[PDB]
Amino acid sequence: GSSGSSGWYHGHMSGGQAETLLQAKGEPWTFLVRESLSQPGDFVLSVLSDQPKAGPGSPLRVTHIKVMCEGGRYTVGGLETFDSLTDLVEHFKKTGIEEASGAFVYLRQPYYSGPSSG
Repeated sequence: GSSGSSGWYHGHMSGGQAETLLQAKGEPWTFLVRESLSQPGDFVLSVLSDQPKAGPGSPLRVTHIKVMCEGGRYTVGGLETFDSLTDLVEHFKKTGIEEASGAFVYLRQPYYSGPSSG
């Protein structure tokens, strides 16, 4: 198929992992959906920022956007909700996300990841 169809769901990824995974790629503005192992029922949205730690040669920080699954609806803590992570991701895929540091983030492209790592 020319294009895909929502392929960010890595099933059940580990926060710490995603960080490394996303970093492994380095792709700036890269999000991915992963089930919260620590939080059964909820989910985490790790997005790769274009903001390095040291700069050139350093890994780009990571932002974990927790997903509050309440009332059969998902929310990142905002008034807006959703039924499926798709209607959520595809939603914030444009509006983007806002960090606490005052910086904003955007889900340019999802994380496909591969089988082998190293």
